[PDB]
Amino acid sequence: MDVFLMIRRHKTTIFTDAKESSTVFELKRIVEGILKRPPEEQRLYKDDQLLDDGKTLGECGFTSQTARPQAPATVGLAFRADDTFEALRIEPFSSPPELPDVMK
Amino acid sequence: RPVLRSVNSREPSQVIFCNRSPRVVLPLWLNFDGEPQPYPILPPGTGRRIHSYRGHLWLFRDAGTHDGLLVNQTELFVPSLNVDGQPIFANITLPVYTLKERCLQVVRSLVKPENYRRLDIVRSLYEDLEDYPSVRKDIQRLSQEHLES
Amino acid sequence: MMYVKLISSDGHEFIVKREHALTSGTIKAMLSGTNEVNFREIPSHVLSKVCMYFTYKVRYTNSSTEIPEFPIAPEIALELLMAANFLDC
Repeated sequence: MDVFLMIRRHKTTIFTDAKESSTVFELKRIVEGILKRPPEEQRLYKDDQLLDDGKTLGECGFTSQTARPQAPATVGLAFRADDTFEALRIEPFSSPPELPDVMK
Repeated sequence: RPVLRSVNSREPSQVIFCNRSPRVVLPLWLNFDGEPQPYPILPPGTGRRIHSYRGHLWLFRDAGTHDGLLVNQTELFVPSLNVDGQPIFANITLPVYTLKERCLQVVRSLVKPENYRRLDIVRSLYEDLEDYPSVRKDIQRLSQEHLES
Repeated sequence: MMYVKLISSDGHEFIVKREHALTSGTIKAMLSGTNEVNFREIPSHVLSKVCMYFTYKVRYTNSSTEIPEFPIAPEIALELLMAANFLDC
C-alpha cells in the first residue's frame, strides 16, 4: 500500500512516496540521496514524535488511506548540528489573499 | 445521418450504471437520431439497474456542470448481450483532468458568468472560463474520432 | 530517481521527482535551459499544490480504479488557475 509524503524541514519540502511496509530508515536514505546527510545525522518525526528507524511507516500510523497523492502526510526532519540536534522547525507556506467578492 | 447513434436492435441488455465518482451523474442516451436524451440522475456512490439494448449508445456527464466523465475508462458505453445471467457493468469514473481544467471547474462553480471579467486574471483565462463543457461539442469530436478509426 | 528543486516566490524549496515535474512541459523546457527552477511569481501555497497535482496525475493516469477528486480550496483557485495556465498542466 503506497503512502505519499512531504518530508519537511525549515523551508524545504520533499515530495516522495513509499509503502506502508517501508521503514523509517528507508526514508532517511531518500533524504540522504537528495540532501546529502547520512541517516545518523537525521531525525524523522510524526507530529513531534521521534520515529524509530526499524518501524514500518504503517506501524508509525501512515496508511495509504491518509497519505494520499493529492493530500500527502508530513514527516518532520531535523539535522544534527555539531554534536547536538537542531530542534524540529517546519515553516508554513504563505497565505492566499482574501477571497474575491464575486466568489463569495 | 449522424455518425454516432443507438442501433435499434430491439435486443434487451441489462446494465448496471455504477457511479464510482464524487459527482452527481447524468446519463445520456443517444437516440436513434443521435440526439442525447437525459435519464434520471445518479448520486455519488450509487448504482442502478437499467433495461437497455444491444448497440445502444450512452455517455455520462456531471449533472450540474456537464463536465465529462469516463465509463469503463472510455467515453462511450455500448451494451452487449448478457451471458450467464450477468448484467454489463457501466463503471463511471472521473477522468484525470488537467490541473487547468480542474481550476476552471472550481471557478465556474463559484462565480456567476456575468462576473467572470471582474476576476484579476489574464484575458485568455476569461475566455477559457467561458468556453463551457458541451455535450454537443464532445459528440462532434467523438464523431470525428470514430470516423478516423 | 532524480529529484528537482522548484522554488516559490516566497523562498520555499519543493523537491520532487523529475519524472513527476516533467508533467509540466514548461518545467521540462526550463530544466533543459540546473536541476533547479525559480518561480518568482508562484507562491508556496500554490506551488505546493501544483506538486501534489503532479503526484496525483502520475498516480491515477491510466489507473483503472476509482479516481478521487483533486481538491482545490476556493481561496487558492485563481492563483492556481494562473499557475496551471503558465505551466500547462
